[PDB]
Amino acid sequence: LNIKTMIPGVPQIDAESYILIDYNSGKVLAEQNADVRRDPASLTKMMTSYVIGQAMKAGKFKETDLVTIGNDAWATGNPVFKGSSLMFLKPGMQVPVSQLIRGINLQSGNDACVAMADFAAGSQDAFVGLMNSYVNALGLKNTHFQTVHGLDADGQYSSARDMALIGQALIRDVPNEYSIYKEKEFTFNGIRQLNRNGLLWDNSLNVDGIKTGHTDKAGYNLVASATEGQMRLISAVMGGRTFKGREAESKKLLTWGFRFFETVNPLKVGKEFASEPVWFGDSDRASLGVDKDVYLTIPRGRMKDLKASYVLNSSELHAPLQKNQVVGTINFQLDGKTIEQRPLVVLQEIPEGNF
Ligand SMILES: *C(=O)[C@H]([C@@H](C)O)[C@H]1CC(SCCNC=N)=C(C(=O)O)N1
Repeated sequence: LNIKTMIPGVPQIDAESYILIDYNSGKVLAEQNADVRRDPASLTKMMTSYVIGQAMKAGKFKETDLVTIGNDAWATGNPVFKGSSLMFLKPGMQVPVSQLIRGINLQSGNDACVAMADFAAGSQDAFVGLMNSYVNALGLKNTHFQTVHGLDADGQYSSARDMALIGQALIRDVPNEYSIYKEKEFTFNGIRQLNRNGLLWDNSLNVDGIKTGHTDKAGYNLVASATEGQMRLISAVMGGRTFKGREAESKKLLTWGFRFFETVNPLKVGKEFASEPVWFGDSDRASLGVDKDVYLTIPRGRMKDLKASYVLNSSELHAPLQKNQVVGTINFQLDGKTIEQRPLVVLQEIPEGNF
């Protein structure tokens, strides 16, 4: 019992805040100061990429389309860019979207962000409006953007939790955009540029994202995501305190998560979990399940011990029953205790009887 019910100790993490979540279940595996508002620095570009990804998903433009660079995206024409990561765009260049988005995602090019913001939304301010609209849509409680890149934004902030949630949204909602993050290099204007995410080259993990950020003000920041088998984790580490820990602290969290936790998928949408009699219907019985795939994160090795059962909201089911009508709750249990609950819904509509 003692070894089965063990709660693992969390490694010490040399950073101001962090969080470790499961991508599929959303379970928070470990956290410290995860809601404290901090300078996001280049992590802001995750939201820039999310907006671009949404626009591309919507067919607003495609990767082959040429963007004509304007004055505001001219790297050496705007001292706000001094000492920052740049693609080195000049006005009059005609650059494919594919190249600009790799400038953003791999190189953290601040100039590329401006070029894409104007192309996608007409102005930087309108683009930032979109970024903040998605902050609202994603339910983020501790995030606000002022810039398309992270620079020159005194009232901009995010948090470890919110940055992990933006990472989750990238992978979930804009998978074609997310797929770019694992690319180790791209070439622009005859120069090869390497992805800044050093973890991509760590053989011991399968890291395929997401974004790094450093300013002297924000410290060292990293949102990472890695997979092992069925399982995908996302870590966000903000205000990393040393150069030597910039990838090491995140690696500590990810490796710890895979060692102690596992993700299970006990039920898919549309598959019967339970059946109940129904009154007044065109069928004698209601087929019951979920309207969203169930993922649970549990201690590693406890999968065989997982039990499921359900409760019903009402004594009797009466037709008409709508598809996806909520009629109860599924309880998932370990060691006799409910650890997770999901809504139990009608899978196939049952109208009133017609004879
Ligand atoms: C993001 O956090 C900044 C961006 C706002 O400029 C970039 C800069 C760097 S490293 C320094 C590059 N400048 C210099 N020659 C990073 C990084 O994550 O390493 N992010």
